[PDB]
Amino acid sequence: PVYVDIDADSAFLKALQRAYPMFEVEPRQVTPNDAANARAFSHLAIKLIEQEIDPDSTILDIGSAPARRMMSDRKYHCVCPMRSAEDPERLANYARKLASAAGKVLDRNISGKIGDLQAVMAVPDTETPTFCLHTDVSCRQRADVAIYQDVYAVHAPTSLYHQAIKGVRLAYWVGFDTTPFMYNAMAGAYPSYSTNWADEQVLKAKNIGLCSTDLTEGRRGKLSIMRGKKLEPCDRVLFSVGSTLYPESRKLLKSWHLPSVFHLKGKLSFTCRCDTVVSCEGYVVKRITMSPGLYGKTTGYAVTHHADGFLMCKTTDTVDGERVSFSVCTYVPATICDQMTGILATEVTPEDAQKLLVGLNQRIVVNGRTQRNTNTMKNYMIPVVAQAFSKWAKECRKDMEDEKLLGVRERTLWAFKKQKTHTVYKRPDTQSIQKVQAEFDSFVVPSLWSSGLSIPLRTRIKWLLS
Amino acid sequence: DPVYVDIDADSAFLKALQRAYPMFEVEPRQVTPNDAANARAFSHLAIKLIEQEIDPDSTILDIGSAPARRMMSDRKYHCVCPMRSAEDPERLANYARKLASAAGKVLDRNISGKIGDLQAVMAVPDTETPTFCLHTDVSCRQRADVAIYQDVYAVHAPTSLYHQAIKGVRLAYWVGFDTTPFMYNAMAGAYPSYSTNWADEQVLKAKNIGLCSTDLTEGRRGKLSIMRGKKLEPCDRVLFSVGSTLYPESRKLLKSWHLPSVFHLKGKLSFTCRCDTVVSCEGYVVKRITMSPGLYGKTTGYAVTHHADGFLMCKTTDTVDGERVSFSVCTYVPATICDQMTGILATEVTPEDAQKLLVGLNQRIVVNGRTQRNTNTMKNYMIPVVAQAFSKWAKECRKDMEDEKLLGVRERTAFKKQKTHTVYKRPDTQSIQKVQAEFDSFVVPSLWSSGLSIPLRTRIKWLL
Amino acid sequence: YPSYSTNWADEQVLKAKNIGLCSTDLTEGRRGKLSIMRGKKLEPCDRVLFSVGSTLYPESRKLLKSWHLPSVFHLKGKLSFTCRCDTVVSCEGYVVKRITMSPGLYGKTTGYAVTHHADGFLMCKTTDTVDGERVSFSVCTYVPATICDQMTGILATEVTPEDAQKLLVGLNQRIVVNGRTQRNTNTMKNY
Amino acid sequence: YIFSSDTGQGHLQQKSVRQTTLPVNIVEEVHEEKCYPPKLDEIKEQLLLKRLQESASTANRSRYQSRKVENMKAMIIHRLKEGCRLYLASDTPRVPSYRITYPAPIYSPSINIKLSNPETAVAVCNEFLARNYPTVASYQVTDEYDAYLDMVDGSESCLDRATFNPSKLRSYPKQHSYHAPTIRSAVPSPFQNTLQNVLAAATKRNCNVTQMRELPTMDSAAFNVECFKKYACNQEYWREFASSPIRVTTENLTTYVTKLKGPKAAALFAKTHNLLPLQEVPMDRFTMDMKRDVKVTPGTKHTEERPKVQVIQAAEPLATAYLCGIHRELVRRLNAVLLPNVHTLFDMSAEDFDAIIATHFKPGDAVLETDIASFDKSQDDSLALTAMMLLEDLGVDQPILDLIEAAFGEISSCHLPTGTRFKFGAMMKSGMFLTLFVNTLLNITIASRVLEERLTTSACAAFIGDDNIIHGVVSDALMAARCATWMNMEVKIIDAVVSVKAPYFCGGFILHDTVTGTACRVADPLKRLFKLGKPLAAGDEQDEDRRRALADEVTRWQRTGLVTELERAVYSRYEVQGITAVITSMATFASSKENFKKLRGPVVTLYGGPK
Ligand SMILES: Nc1nc2c(ncn2[C@@H]2O[C@H](COP(=O)(O)OP(=O)(O)OP(=O)(O)O)[C@@H](O)[C@H]2O)c(=O)[nH]1
Ligand SMILES: Nc1nc2c(ncn2[C@@H]2O[C@H](COP(=O)(O)OP(=O)(O)OP(=O)(O)O)[C@@H](O)[C@H]2O)c(=O)[nH]1
Ligand SMILES: Nc1ncnc2c1ncn2[C@@H]1O[C@H](COP(=O)(O)OP(=O)(O)OP(=O)(O)O)[C@@H](O)[C@H]1O
Ligand SMILES: Nc1ncnc2c1ncn2[C@@H]1O[C@H](COP(=O)(O)OP(=O)(O)OP(=O)(O)O)[C@@H](O)[C@H]1O
Ligand SMILES: [Zn+2]
Ligand SMILES: [Zn+2]
Repeated sequence: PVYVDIDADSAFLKALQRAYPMFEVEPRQVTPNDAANARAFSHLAIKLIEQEIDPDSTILDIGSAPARRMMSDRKYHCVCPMRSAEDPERLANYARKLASAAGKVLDRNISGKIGDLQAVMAVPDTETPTFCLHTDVSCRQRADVAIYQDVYAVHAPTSLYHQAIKGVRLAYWVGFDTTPFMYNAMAGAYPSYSTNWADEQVLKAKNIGLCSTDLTEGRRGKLSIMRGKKLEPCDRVLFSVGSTLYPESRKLLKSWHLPSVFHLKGKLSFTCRCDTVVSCEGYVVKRITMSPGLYGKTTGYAVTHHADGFLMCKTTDTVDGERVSFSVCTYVPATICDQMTGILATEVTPEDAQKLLVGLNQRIVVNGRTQRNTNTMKNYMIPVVAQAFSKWAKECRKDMEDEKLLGVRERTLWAFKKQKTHTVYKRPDTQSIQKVQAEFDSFVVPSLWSSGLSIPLRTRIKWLLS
Repeated sequence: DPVYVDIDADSAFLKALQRAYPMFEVEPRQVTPNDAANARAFSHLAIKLIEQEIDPDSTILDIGSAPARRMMSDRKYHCVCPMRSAEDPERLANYARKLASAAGKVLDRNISGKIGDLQAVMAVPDTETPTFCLHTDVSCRQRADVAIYQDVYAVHAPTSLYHQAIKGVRLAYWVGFDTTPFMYNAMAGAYPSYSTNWADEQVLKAKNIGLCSTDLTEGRRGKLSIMRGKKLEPCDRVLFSVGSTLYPESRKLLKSWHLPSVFHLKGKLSFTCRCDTVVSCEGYVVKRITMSPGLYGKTTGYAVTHHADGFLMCKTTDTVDGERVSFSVCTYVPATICDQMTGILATEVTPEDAQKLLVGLNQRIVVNGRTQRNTNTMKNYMIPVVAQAFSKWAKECRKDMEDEKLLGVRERTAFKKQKTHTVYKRPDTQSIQKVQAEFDSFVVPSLWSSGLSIPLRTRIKWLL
Repeated sequence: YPSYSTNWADEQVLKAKNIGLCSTDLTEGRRGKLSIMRGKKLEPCDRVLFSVGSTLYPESRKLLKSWHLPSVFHLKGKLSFTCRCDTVVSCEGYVVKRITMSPGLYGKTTGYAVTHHADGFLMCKTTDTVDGERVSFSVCTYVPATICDQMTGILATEVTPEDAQKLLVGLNQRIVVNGRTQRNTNTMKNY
Repeated sequence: YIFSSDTGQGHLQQKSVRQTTLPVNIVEEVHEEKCYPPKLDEIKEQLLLKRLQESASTANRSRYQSRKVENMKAMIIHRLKEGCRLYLASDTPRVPSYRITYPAPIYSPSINIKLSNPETAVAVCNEFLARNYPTVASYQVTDEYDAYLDMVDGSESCLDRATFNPSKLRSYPKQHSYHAPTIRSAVPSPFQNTLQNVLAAATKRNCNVTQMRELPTMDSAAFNVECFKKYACNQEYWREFASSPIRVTTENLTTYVTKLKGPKAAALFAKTHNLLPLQEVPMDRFTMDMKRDVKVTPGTKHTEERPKVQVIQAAEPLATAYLCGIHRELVRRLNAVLLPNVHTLFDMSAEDFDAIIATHFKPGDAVLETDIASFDKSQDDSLALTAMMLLEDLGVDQPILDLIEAAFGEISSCHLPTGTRFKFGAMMKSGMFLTLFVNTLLNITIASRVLEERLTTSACAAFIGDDNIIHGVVSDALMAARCATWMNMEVKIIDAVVSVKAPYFCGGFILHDTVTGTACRVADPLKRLFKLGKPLAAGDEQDEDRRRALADEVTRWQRTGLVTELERAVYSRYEVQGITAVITSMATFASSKENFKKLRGPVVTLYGGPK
């Protein structure tokens, strides 16, 4: 049995059980965290990964919290640079836990861990079988398994290549789905995990999931600088999971949307694959296998399978008192989409679509009881979804009165006309395909390392371990 | 293991407390008909939670606290009690009376030790003691590792935190009201779940707000005075009323506690800090702050607030001192009410119609076995202002769909700005603000003087 | 104060017609009479009469208002003191207060008094005939909390006084607590 | 039906006969109503018809129909009188009767509350349905293809003694046009006239055989009439009534025919050419009629199982016209022998009922309500003997009894469109002109026998149809043991307490006022609410009688001193909250003609049009 720290009566139990049929999930709540669903999936995923691989193998952790892998029966080697504000707190916590258990559990090599930690504090540049202060590039430890857990700050082709030359043949990745960022969207949401993300240029919106605005009366004309006349996505994106803020970049996010098969050239050559194992309403688990040599050929295509509804439409909002338009995206439950196919055969107004969605939402498993009746979908996304369906139905009609010849195109001499597109709707049991790059032969190493540890921090750890 | 609170047995606030503290069991026990019972229940449970995770045999600093409330605890406390309010002399006398009457009967909690430390401080008012002190937060010399702030709004947070970290403090806690409404520059607001109202000093003669008073008049067709106005903007004077008690406060000190996620403190020594929110319940929040020496990472200067209940802010028209003006009012709305109004707001609703539906939806549940057959989800005196806000929100949303622009480009003339009269934050939505995350200027006057009197000294010595 | 059968009135309106403490006599409407003094003003004076049941007490406004102490205030003279005032228990307008005094000057004052209402409070303008002459003044009273809650919906529109009177009567009679014998069970006095 | 139907026509009258202008009860005498004898005139019709052509704005036409209908009524009397020459009799001296009167009722003032936007009213009603009834609010996702789905699956039936032609069992749907409803209640449309539906309706199996007219059957009937006459009737009229029979008389026919309307008189006139004599008309032959409306009750049961099909067994048109003049006399005689504390709804109005129970029901009083619908009256032959014994004691003339008896034995039914034959044994429910009377008599007899002397000592008892209410009676084991002689589910009983669990009677609630302190009866709001979600057939122009009926019913709901009581009564019966908003929504709908148009939508046509 596996115990999760979520409420004993919630709609997320069914999804977790369906995605993990080889376990038994039992709820046991001890803390009112605001991101319980996010932590529950990660706990189950890491338990499955360590169970799928054989024992007596060495494992690397790129983004590692040493206190998390302290009571495990495996062999973890942690790579812990000092480039984040979280790092000093985590290191002190790790030292306190080690010193607080020295004669209670003599089964996890506690004495070795303390000895390895002390050696590193003496010489920062030394390497130990358990701890080090290098990066994913400067580390020089041999193993065969690597694990990535919620890592978005590295370049995937470069990081994978440096791990291969050290004898690693298997890798794992756990994180958010990167499909919405391949469609070049402006904002989006993950309703099941209370996650909202938005571009930096629309942080002063009015009716989106992450914005803030003031009260104004209205003025005609304002002083300004040279006209922009453009509104396009930029490289900076802000994430908000629960009540915690994370900044991200678009280029590093799209680099993890790896193709089905790709080649890694350079000094040594390898062939690679990529498969998706677990998918649940936004989280995915990916497995990568690597082998020396060069075999076969590459097509440079990526495929995503949709078990739920995916929507992307165009909306009008007032940003800092000025009316503009951009695009958003979200997810829809499968049951809602299946029951809306009878009304989309004709043209409907947004008001009528909204009324049907509301009436179809309160239908819950526990019927009139409001304990487990958390509704099928969150109510704050209904207005925008209703508009998307109305636009889709209108566009699906005009195609019917403009039938053309079978086989030939039409140019009216030159200048063939393009049509309007305001919504994209991917129904369940469909697939999406994009074109990407599948050949990399450009690798560069800085070959320079700078320490990040300080004197007062080193003294505190030594005192704690005393 | 059970926790006792001074709350009436059949009350609706018990469910909220149980969900906010799932690791405890709460059972009511009423002995006093206080007018602010809900406010004290949260603070009692918060202190029990905080002291449970901290490592024992560790010293804790208290800033501006009454030593009487912490006498039976089995921890080590260092009380920092200056003399700058009309409350302090009463608290000191009560502490001495309880301490003297507890001698011998309680053979624990170091009663015999600290009973002889109070007289030592009274002898020389400039000495340190492991139990008592008489300086300010920036003048104490005791060294510890944990600091606790409880209902403190009279200090500058960047300055106070820096002084505590110099002495070697790596953890801090804060308990108090949410500071979100004061980042929106509002004139008046309410906390209906805790019977708390607050208003600006310029609108104390209003008619239909939470805290005001007016008189009858007949009307003068044109009155000339010696005052010039044509300005109405918030100032740095706010009055709080919790139950029947009044507290004057300032906006600048309130906004200083809305700390960002990551900030740097630079000076003779340097530290990096973080701020997280642990417990939130309809207005009360608990914040945990960790500090560490050195320079690490990067800062962005943003603050994020997560809404579990609906947050509303609208524009209202009232009559202040016989004159008609307009300002802004903010309040909180329960989640269940917001969810059931989704289908109605799609159409066009007048303020009169919206008020009638809210009243019908309010009285519900109707428990017969428990409480009374009639129960109200939200306080009735805030319904008229709430119904007005929804009407304005529905009109603005409809006007945007009728005027759609092109994708990508914005048209200039240097542009026309539309009017906004309502801000509505639905449940499960986050708001983001921009603040300062780099502090380097710190001033330490340290002109401390003994704020004490001979008659008070004589009374304490003779009573003890 | 309806819950305690107490009525008070100013000395100048003792000959009114429709208040809780007054007395008058029948007249036919004799128009006329002349005098020298010209009032032209009707304002409160420093004479108030109290009636608790059948007992009469005369009071003064100045001494009554002197007990509305603020939260904090200072006493200055040969010796200096600082002190507070708090409210402990209140029940439909009859309260108990506690004052603690200490020697010395500490803190600063603001000069504000706060009152918490657990039930409705009304003050309106009424028209009545005092000694046969029509005048207008102000009256105050208390209202039960449960009555105020149930009138929220009606007050959303414009309602005539007669319609409001009929609605109030229907809400007054209440049946759940009668015990099948008390029947009447008035929530508030009908006068 | 009884009090009032959807169109406000009802079964009760609208004239008060039980009202007095004194604060005490006064006994009075029952009188007779004189009827104007119709007369024949042809010269007036000829001149009026010619004068109709030259000028006719609005009232000139009305004089023609009045003259034309009056001529038809006289012709019917002349033809009908000649047929029953062997049964016609004269007027004998009558037996006087007396009745009790009551003071007028007192009502509380009413205040009207309504919204403004009609679309908001629909949203409130839809929100109410979804919150309380989740499954009902999500059924409708497409059009109404119920007829097609019934054809795809086969026919299942449970018949007995029936014949039909298999070559005519085909159920392809025909054209169907209607208006799309706005309220999300899924009220089904009336069924189509097919052979499949007829067999589905007649899926009842009541084949039970007992002693027809033997000694054990007579003994049970003899005891039943003894209990009725000992515990529910006084002894001051039996010997006088037996001496004076009841026979067919010219005054009975003249009064009856004059009360018919225009279209009814014309239909009867069309069947007077080949007029059969009274002794030639068969009394055990019926026809089958299907045109009905489905009955739905609050709850979630019609979204899971298909509802049943209602049928009507119509008797001979001449049979119900020859003998329908004796109903008035039977009602008068029955009311004369009953005790003062036992009442029957016959010959009353809405106001009279309120005045009777004005000062009897108070909070904290136990009321027993019992229905006898769930009982197989065809199993025992003694249920028919008891009714005949009561009828004979009332003074029915002997040859007329034989004609009545012939309709309570073996009967046959036929379906004209398909030529389907059905045979039934002893049956109580039918379409004859003694159905309410016999059911009322049996209802009183059953209650009297079970309750014994507890019925005599009571404050107020009311009996009508298959429903009854008795004051101050609780449920004990004595009635269970008495009723368990044969089985246990003969009747259904429910205990009610005033101001705690409101009693239910004839689709209404009995509530005690607060301002005045008197009892009153009001309608059921949830039953109305589900009814507005019923589709309207195209071409119907009956959207004005319903608005007036709704307006009258809304006013009675908003009386002061009944708002709180109505809330508790509905919750204690259906476990639903928030009905004040629904009543307010109903108020704005019944305010104007255009406001009533928001309950309909665009016309949808199915199975029609070769395009
Ligand atoms: N976009 C983004 N999400 C992250 C990152 N790190 C963690 N998360 C997710 O945020 C969720 C909440 O994490 P928190 O508990 O608030 O922060 P923490 O200190 O790392 O603690 P744990 O996640 O429980 O180990 C995690 O479950 C992750 O799924 C990150 O670096 N970037
Ligand atoms: N705005 C503001 N609120 C306060 C302050 N101090 C306390 N409060 C809150 O007001 C509530 C009223 O508490 P009290 O009835 O005065 O009793 P107490 O909390 O034990 O503290 P005392 O004032 O010493 O009696 C407290 O529970 C606090 O939540 C303050 O200084 N400013
Ligand atoms: N090679 C690496 N480069 C950068 N970070 C690494 C590397 N290896 C591990 N990490 C860890 O990744 C985490 C993210 O560090 P980052 O530089 O992105 O700062 P951040 O802004 O706080 O995080 P984020 O950009 O995801 O919001 C750090 O804790 C770091 O220890
Ligand atoms: N710099 C400080 N350090 C420690 N305690 C302080 C400091 N300033 C004020 N206090 C404490 O605050 C408590 C009461 O608040 P304060 O001193 O501001 O008086 P006040 O004006 O009456 O109330 P308020 O806090 O609302 O301004 C006092 O007990 C005082 O000891
Ligand atoms: Zn390493
Ligand atoms: Zn000190």
